[PDB]
Formats: sequence, C-alpha cells, structure tokens
Amino acid sequence: TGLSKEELLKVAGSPGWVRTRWALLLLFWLGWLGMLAGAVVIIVRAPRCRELPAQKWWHTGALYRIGDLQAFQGHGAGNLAGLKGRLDYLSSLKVKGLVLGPIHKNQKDDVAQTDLLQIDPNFGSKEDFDSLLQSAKKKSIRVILDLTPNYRGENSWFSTQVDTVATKVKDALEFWLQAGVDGFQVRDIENLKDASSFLAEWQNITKGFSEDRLLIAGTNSSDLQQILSLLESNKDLLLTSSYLSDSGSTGEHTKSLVTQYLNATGNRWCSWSLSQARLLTSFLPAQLLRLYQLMLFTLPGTPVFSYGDEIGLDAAALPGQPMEAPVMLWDESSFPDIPGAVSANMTVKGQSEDPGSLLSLFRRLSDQRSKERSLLHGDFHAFSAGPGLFSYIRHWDQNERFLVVLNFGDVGLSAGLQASDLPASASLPAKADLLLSTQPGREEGSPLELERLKLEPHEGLLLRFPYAA
Amino acid sequence: GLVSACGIIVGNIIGSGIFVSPKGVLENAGSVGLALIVWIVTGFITVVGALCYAELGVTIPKSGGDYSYVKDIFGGLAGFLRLWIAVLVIYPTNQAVIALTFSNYVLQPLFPTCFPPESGLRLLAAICLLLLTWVNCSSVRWATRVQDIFTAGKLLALALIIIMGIVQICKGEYFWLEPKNAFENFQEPDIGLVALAFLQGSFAYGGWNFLNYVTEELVDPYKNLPRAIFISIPLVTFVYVFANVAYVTAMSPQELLASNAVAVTFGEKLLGVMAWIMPISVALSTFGGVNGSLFTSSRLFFAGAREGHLPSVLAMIHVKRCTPIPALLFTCISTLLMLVTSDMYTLINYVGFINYLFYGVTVAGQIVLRWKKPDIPRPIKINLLFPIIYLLFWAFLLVFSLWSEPVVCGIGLAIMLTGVPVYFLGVYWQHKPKCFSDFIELLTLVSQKMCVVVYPEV
Ligand SMILES: CCCCCCCCCCCCCCCCCC(=O)OC[C@H](COP(=O)(O)O)OC(=O)CCCCCCCCCCCCCCCCC
Ligand SMILES: CCCCCCCCCCCCCCCCCC(=O)OC[C@H](COP(=O)(O)O)OC(=O)CCCCCCCCCCCCCCCCC
Ligand SMILES: *[C@@H]1O[C@H](CO)[C@@H](O[C@@H]2O[C@H](CO)[C@@H](O)[C@H](O)[C@H]2NC(C)=O)[C@H](O)[C@H]1NC(C)=O
Ligand SMILES: *[C@@H]1O[C@H](CO)[C@@H](O[C@@H]2O[C@H](CO)[C@@H](O)[C@H](O)[C@H]2NC(C)=O)[C@H](O)[C@H]1NC(C)=O
Ligand SMILES: *[C@@H]1O[C@H](CO)[C@@H](O[C@@H]2O[C@H](CO)[C@@H](O)[C@H](O)[C@H]2NC(C)=O)[C@H](O)[C@H]1NC(C)=O
Ligand SMILES: *[C@@H]1O[C@H](CO)[C@@H](O[C@@H]2O[C@H](CO)[C@@H](O)[C@H](O)[C@H]2NC(C)=O)[C@H](O)[C@H]1NC(C)=O
Ligand SMILES: N[C@@H](Cc1c[nH]c2ccccc12)C(=O)O
Repeated sequence: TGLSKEELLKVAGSPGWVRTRWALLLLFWLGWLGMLAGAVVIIVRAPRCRELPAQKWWHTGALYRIGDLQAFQGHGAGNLAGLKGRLDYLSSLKVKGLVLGPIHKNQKDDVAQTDLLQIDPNFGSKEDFDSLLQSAKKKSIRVILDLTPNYRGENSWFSTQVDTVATKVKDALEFWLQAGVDGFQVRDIENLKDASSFLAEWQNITKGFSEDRLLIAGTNSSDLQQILSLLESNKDLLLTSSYLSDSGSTGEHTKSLVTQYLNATGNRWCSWSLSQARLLTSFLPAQLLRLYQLMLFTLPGTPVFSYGDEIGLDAAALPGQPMEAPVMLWDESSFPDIPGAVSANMTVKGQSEDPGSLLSLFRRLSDQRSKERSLLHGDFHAFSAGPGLFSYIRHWDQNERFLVVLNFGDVGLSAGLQASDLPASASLPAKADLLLSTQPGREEGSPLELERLKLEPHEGLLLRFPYAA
Repeated sequence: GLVSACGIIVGNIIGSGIFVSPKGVLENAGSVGLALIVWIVTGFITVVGALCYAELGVTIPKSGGDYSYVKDIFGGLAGFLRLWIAVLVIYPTNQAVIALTFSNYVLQPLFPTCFPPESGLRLLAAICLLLLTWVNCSSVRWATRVQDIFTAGKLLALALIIIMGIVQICKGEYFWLEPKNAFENFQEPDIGLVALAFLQGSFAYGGWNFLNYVTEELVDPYKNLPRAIFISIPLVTFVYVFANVAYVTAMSPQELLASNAVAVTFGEKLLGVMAWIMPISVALSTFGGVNGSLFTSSRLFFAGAREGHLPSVLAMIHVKRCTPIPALLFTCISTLLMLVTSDMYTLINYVGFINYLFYGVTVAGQIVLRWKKPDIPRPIKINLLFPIIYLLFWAFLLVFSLWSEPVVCGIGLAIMLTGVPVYFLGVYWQHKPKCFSDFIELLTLVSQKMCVVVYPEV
C-alpha cells in the first residue's frame, strides 16, 4: 500500500503543518460567508416580477354568440334540450361564453304581451333551462342570456313606449340571476331613449348581485366618437360594435384603425368583433377570413364570434336561406332542402379531420389564447413596417413573447420590420421560431431570420421568441 | 421484527424525488392519465428489480453490494466500470439534483411567477452542499443525530399533501383526475418520449439497491428479506400515486408544468397558512437527501481501495473521529463540477440512463450465474422467466432513450469509454515506472500530512 503508520504520523505530522491546518480551515469558512453574502445580493438585485391582474372569466378566452337556436342544430332537433348535446362540441373550441338568443315569447310589437320572465313554449320550459345551466357548469361554459325585448320585429325596444319596456327589463335582471345566468346582453342600443344612462342602471344590478357577472351591449355605430360617448360613463362594459366592418384591405388603415381605439380608451379591456350579430363571411371575402381570425385572437381583449364562424359558414353561398340566421352545417344532410349542394370541406365533419383547414386554425388559436400568459394580459406594442402590412408584439413580464406579422396586400411583399420603435424590455432578436401560418408551405418550429422575411399575399404568420438578456 | 425492517426500506427510498419528478413525468407522457400509469409501472419494475438483487445478496454475500456482484462475473474490466461510474457520474449528480431542488424551492415564494436568477441557484445549491460536507466529515455522531430532523420534514410534508388531498377528494374537486375522460394532450411525443418519462419516474424510486444488503441485521432471512420487499415497495407506490393525485386536484396540468416547485404551488392554494410550511418542510427533505447520500458515498470508496483499484489516499479514516475526509472531498469537488453546468431536468436523464445500464448487467449477472456455475446453495429463488421481464423492460427503454436524447446519453457512454484506458493504466501496468510511482507515494503522504487522516486498522 502507501501508508505510513498511525504512531509514526503523529510524531512527524504537525510541527508547523498545524499552522497551515488552522489557516486553511478558516479560509474555507470565510469563503463560505463570502458565498453566502454574494448569494443574497444577487436575489435583491434580481428586480421583481409583475403582479397578475385580477382576471375575470371573460378575460380568459372567447365568447360565442348563438343567434337562432332552431338553426344551430336543425329544425328537427331544435330545442333548448337539443342544445345540451352540442356542449361537447363547444368545449373543443375552448370558448367560455354561450351568448344565446332571446327566448322570452315576444308577440310581434305588443308591449303588454312580451313578458321577459317567461320562456317561449316553442323552446322548452323552465326545468330544461336550469339543467342546461347545470350541464354547462360541469364543462365550465358560462351561459349569457340576452334580453332585447322586440327581437322579431323590425325595430327593437318597442318604439311606441319609452318607460314600460325599460322597467320590463329591470324586473327581469333580478329574476334570471336567481336562476344563475352568468351575464346579459342587450343588442341594438342605438334604438334607445337615454341609452347611456340605462346601461348604468343595468350594470348596477349585474355587478351588484355578483362581481363575476357582466353586461354586453351591441350597436351598429361604426364611428369612433359615438362609441366613446357610451364608454365615458361606464367603464367595465363590453361594447361589441360594428367598428371594424369597413374594408381595411390596405394595411396601414387597420393599423390606424386598431391602435386609435386603444389609444382613445387608454388601453382598457375591450371586445374585438366585426359586428354585433353578423358572421365574418359578410363584410370581407373568403381569402381574408383566415387573416382576421389570427388578428381577433391576438388583440388585447375578448374576441366575440358568431355561430358558424370557425368553419366559414357563408349565408350567401347556399340559396334559399335568411341572411341573418344561416343553418349550421353539421353533416352532409344538415341542409335537407337542396340535395347535393354542400361539399366535404364546407361541413364541420370534414373541417375537423383536415389538419390544414379553417377549423384547424380556429382550434389551434383558441387554446393558445386561453392558456398562454402573454396573450391573456400581455401588453400590445404595434410598430412600423413596409408599405402595407400590420405587425405587433404581444409581450408580458418574463413569459414567451409573441410576434404577429399580417400582410393585407396582394403582392409577395417583403416584411422589412424595424425594431427601433420598441421599448428595450421587449425588443426582438435575430431568430424567432415559427408557430403557425395561415397558408401552409413553411417549416413550423424552425427558427427563421427576422430581417429577411419574404411574405406571401394574404399570409399572416405567428412567431414567438423567448425572454432574453 | 419484520415490521421494524419494513420501515428501513421505505425510509430511504422515499426522499425528495416525489417533489421533482411529477413535472417531468407529466411533460414527457403528455396526459394526466398516462402519467399515473408510469408511476404504477415503475413501482412494479422496482419490485422485480429489488427481488433479483436480494438473490445475489444471499448467494454471493460480500460487502460492497452492487460493485461486488459484477466483480464475480468478468470482474476485471466490468467491475471497475461499475465503480468508475458510481464515483464520477452517479453519486455526484444525485446530490447536485437534490441540491438544485433546495435552491429552486426556497426561491419559489420569492419570485413566484417570474424566473429566478441563473446564478442565484448555482450559488445557493453550492451552499447546501459545502455546509453538509463540513457537517459530514465532522464527528459522524453529529451527522446522524441531525438526520432524524430532516426525516421529520419529509414526513410532515408528505402527510400534508395526503390529508389536504383527501379533503379535496370528498368534494367537487375531482374534475381532472376522477372523470377518466380528461386524458388527451400533445400526442406528437412518440413512445420515445414515454421512455424519458421512465428515466424521471424512477429517480423517485432510486436508492433501493444498496439497502437490501444492509438489512442484514434482519432476523431469519431467506424468506423474510423477500417478504419485506413485497410489503415496503408497493407501499411506496401507494404513496407516490396518492401524492400525485393530490397534485392534480389542486391545480391544472398546464399550471403544474409552469412552476419550478410543484409542492409549494400546492401550498399557495388550499390554505393561507401553508405558504410558510410548504417551503420549510420540503427544504428539510432536500437536506436529508444530500446528507443521506454522503454517508453511502464513502462506503463505496472503502470497498474499491481494498481490491486494487482507487489508490490508497482514498479510504482513509480520521484518527480522533471515524470519518473519511478524502472520500468526502471527492464527492464534493466532482459535484460542484456537475452543478454549475446544466439544467436539473436534463440532469435526471443523465443519471437515469447510465443508472439503468448497470441495473441490467447485474440482472444479466443473475441469469448467467444460472447458466454458468449451477448447484450453488441458494436460500431463496425466483422463477427462471422472472428476471427476463426486467431485461425486456431494460432493452425497450435503453434504445428508445438513446433515440430521443442522444446528446445527454452520448456523454454518459463517453465517460465509460474513458474507463478502459484508465483501467489498463490502473492494474495491468508493469511497475517499472520508478519515476512515476513515487509520485503516488508523494501524493499520498502530503495528503496524509496536511490532512491528519490514516488508513483503518483492517
Ligand atoms: C469554499 C471555496 C469554494 C469551493 C471550493 C471547494 C471546497 C471543497 C471543500 C469541501 C469541504 C471541506 C471540509 C474541510 C473541513 C472538515 C471538517 C473537519 O471535521 O475537519 C477535521 C480535521 C480537523 O483537524 P484538527 O483541527 O487538526 O483536529 O480537519 C483537517 O485535518 C484538515 C481540514 C482541511 C482539509 C484540507 C483540504 C485541502 C484541499 C486543498 C486542495 C489543493 C489541491 C489538491 C490537488 C489534488 C490533486 C489530485
Ligand atoms: C481532489 C481530492 C483530493 C483528496 C483525494 C485525492 C485523490 C487523488 C486521486 C484522484 C483520482 C482517484 C482515482 C485514480 C484512478 C483510479 C484507477 C486506478 O485503479 O488507479 C490505481 C493506481 C495505483 O494505485 P496503488 O495501487 O495505490 O498504487 O492509482 C493511480 O495510478 C492514481 C493515478 C493518479 C492520476 C489519475 C488519473 C488522472 C487523469 C488526468 C491525467 C492528467 C495528465 C497530466 C495533465 C497535465 C497536468 C499538469
Ligand atoms: C347605482 O348607480 C347610481 C348612479 O347611477 C349610483 O349612485 C346613486 O345615484 C342615485 C341617483 O341616481 C342616488 O339616489 C343614490 O344615493 C346614489 N348612491 C350612492 C351615492 O351610494 C349607485 O351607487 C349605484 N348603486 C350601487 C349599489 O353602487
Ligand atoms: C344602424 O341601422 C339603422 C337601420 O337601417 C340605420 O339607419 C337608421 O335608421 C333609423 C330608424 O330606421 C333612423 O332613425 C336613422 O335616421 C337611420 N340612420 C341614418 C344615418 O339615416 C343606421 O344608419 C345604422 N347606423 C349606422 C352608423 O350606419
Ligand atoms: C394617441 O397617442 C398619442 C401619443 O401616444 C397622442 O397623440 C397626441 O395628440 C396631441 C393632440 O393635439 C398632439 O398634439 C400630439 O402631437 C400627439 N402625439 C403624437 C406623438 O403625435 C394621444 O395620446 C392620442 N391621440 C389622441 C387624439 O388622443
Ligand atoms: C373546398 O374544396 C374545393 C376543391 O374541390 C373548392 O372548390 C373550388 O373552389 C374554387 C373557388 O373557391 C373554384 O374556382 C373551383 O372550381 C372549385 N373546384 C371544384 C373542383 O369545384 C372549394 O372552394 C372549397 N371550399 C371552400 C369553402 O373554399
Ligand atoms: N441516486 C439515485 C436516486 C435517488 C437518490 N436519493 C434519492 C432520494 C429520493 C428519491 C430518489 C433518490 C439514482 O441514481 O437512481
């Protein structure tokens, strides 16, 4: 071996080695206090993280307007009880709202006979409504009932009366909230006498019953000065207007149309929708329909969609249908009036299995809106780009940043995005791995360069880049 | 007498691996219902694994355990590589993971939704390590009388996950677990990403192999030691499943993958007072995982030096107190080298690959000792077709983990291939370098003088 001895060591060890054994024993114990104070200084010099805002249920996800119950599932199975079977489909969409149509037995312009407390017998009863609310509560889907009283007449809110129709609504606020609906909507508030002071009485009883309730109000006013006069008294009101219903096919228009709305309201919580009760197939063609679903799901606010929006259900395609309430295309026999009129991709059954369809873009965007912290309440900072295109950054404190580049032109335009107009906390690097794109033909997950970004016509692409230093 | 022995096995198996694993099991298996299968399959494999280790402990009984079983079957080369890995790879990176767990869990209340600093974890984990090796070297009676303090912490913490878990079972909080229809997630992970969920599911079960040869004190073995395995290790799998059910009744599975500390994200919910005792009762559990792994790190430097390998400057024992200094100074230098480099969850894949690789060659040694050398007195036996289930599970996991992450397993096999030149310099060398061999004598006596340590009597 290599031993010395026990006894031979102690007569040879430590004549002056005891000086080096004490001095090196303190050099360890002094460097450990330098490693202890040097590890508390790093924690304090590490800055902070931001406190998460108090998120309500409509802040996290999208709502889903269901106008006509009989046309959502079909005239054979059209009931409130038949709506319960489709709750498994909407939970795949990961929507959080169920803003269903008014069901309060209107009598076609007779103010004394439209009681808002009593459900129409053509839809069901009281007992199937609460079990619909009990069934939706297990899947965490919130049901919003709207109380626009004259919904089958040519003008809502009963133009011959000014006061009895108003207290007909106010009595029904404390009636349906007993049954536990999680909000209310009032469409067409442009046809009201003293509209901006009647929402403030209705948002009292909606918030005063419980804090987790909401009120939605719909106009058709597309002017900026009319909307802000409605939001100058109330603040926590979702107002779905017709503000974006114009063309916006030039790129610098919609950049100047969206960033004027957040700048005038002071970056509050808004709701992004192209209309109040109309689909996205109106107001814009079918090649920009995948470009707006990427825009509406990434803007700061609650995106509101109508039924048949995820599949691009055009009312002007199938003949013999009312324009406001088209039939939802469930299977090949969902429209049994004209045989041989629907395609395979023009059906929610064929849209589901196609990995490059339009429903596959909705479902792949709806989960990333609902689960990602930088899209839930991340800051919005749009910046300049080339001749016509829209580009903006969604960013939060430390989370995964997002960068959307939307091209509204028709030529294969290069992006040319300049990062000089950003704050230093959320600047972009040279590489950012792609996440999704509207038209396929790009390698997803591949980190591409952000200076040479050649873009196709009608091609909006979603990139992400991590927090760096 | 058996009930006293069952506590010996469950006490050292259950440590701070239940606090690290369920983020990495859920990330690699995808769904919640597939992750609860992984904790059941791994616990059955450990029962199969700790059975075939008990048969070699009654057939060829020698001190050293895992290292001496390979020493009997091609024991020249293969026996040294079992100990070359357990000195550089296994024992350092088992302490660095538990040390990095300690800094990650005390810096979850501070910095709850942001990220902790990248060098505030490499310096707070090196403080738990460098303090404990100072405690460990010193009067070893101190190092065991403090270990039942850390054992009370992991019993207080794992009880609180259970009793607050079972309260949420008798409520409406059984949404994600009990429904059995919420079992869908990212399926682009292949089978090869489920193989990485077994590299991290058995980090929580690790520490079963060097226990069974210690239970020697047992009464009448050859029937009991076994009867003890069939009671202890399925009682670990009962706890690890029930404490993982309680993790998902508190938070979302996507919420579980975001936090760096799973046990205290549980604690910031379900009461307001458990924000104070969820970091404390789990940072105590990570103190015992490093303190309990610096006892057993020095028992392997003893068995290696008396057999030719591992030159005799190691395995020396201090003159006033029975403590090995230079065996603890090699698992403290080599642990700091593994600590500053890489990420914790990809360090478990670095252990669990090479830990399975020598798990197999001892069970393969249990079958080749039945082909070669029969009629040896064996007090207990298993089925002939029983350890070939373990070799079936070992082969289908090793080649799939090499396909998934080849870089973290390519450096695990690169250090084993570094073993064959240092072994051939080790014992197959002619002793004609007179100018080089007295360097070893000069290296020893200077280490024997600046440290007063001496070889033991035997
Ligand atoms: C801290 C700096 C950053 C980290 C750097 C790594 C530090 C590793 C330290 C590990 C923990 C050390 C604990 C020492 C105290 C033990 C406590 C105790 O019970 O003492 C008993 C015993 C008490 O002695 P007594 O007071 O005489 O009774 O302590 C000793 O006898 C010696 C203590 C000092 C040990 C000297 C170690 C010198 C290492 C220098 C290496 C130089 C290069 C070598 C190259 C080799 C190439 C192969
Ligand atoms: C740092 C901790 C200090 C306290 C502990 C001191 C430990 C010192 C040795 C550490 C390594 C222990 C394992 C040694 C290898 C074991 C294999 C074996 O069986 O050996 C038996 C063999 C014979 O032992 P014997 O039976 O006791 O004579 O022991 C040795 O030959 C030890 C050789 C020391 C060097 C090991 C290999 C170093 C690799 C790096 C080479 C660098 C080349 C020069 C580069 C430039 C330098 C300027
Ligand atoms: C309901 O809204 C009104 C404002 O529209 C709030 O203020 C009340 O206003 C009425 C006159 O319209 C006064 O008679 C009340 O005394 C006011 N209430 C006060 C000062 O507390 C009213 O606070 C709202 N209700 C709740 C519960 O907040
Ligand atoms: C909102 O819809 C109405 C219905 O067509 C538009 O027309 C208004 O209709 C009411 C009642 O029929 C009249 O009292 C108004 O004078 C009409 N407006 C105009 C400008 O003539 C109304 O224009 C639509 N709102 C917007 C902003 O286009
Ligand atoms: C939109 O935001 C900009 C700055 O963020 C502000 O616009 C300023 O409006 C005043 C009004 O006369 C001009 O004098 C300034 O030159 C404008 N600023 C810039 C940079 O052009 C304002 O906060 C918002 N605009 C409005 C009309 O409120
Ligand atoms: C579903 O796919 C079919 C492909 O067969 C599309 O049909 C083509 O549509 C374009 C105009 O959109 C026509 O110019 C082609 O002649 C059509 N081809 C055939 C074979 O009919 C159809 O447009 C797709 N559906 C939707 C809603 O876009
Ligand atoms: N070191 C063991 C695992 C391990 C050690 N200590 C632990 C404590 C608890 C859980 C697991 C462990 C291995 O390499 O497999």
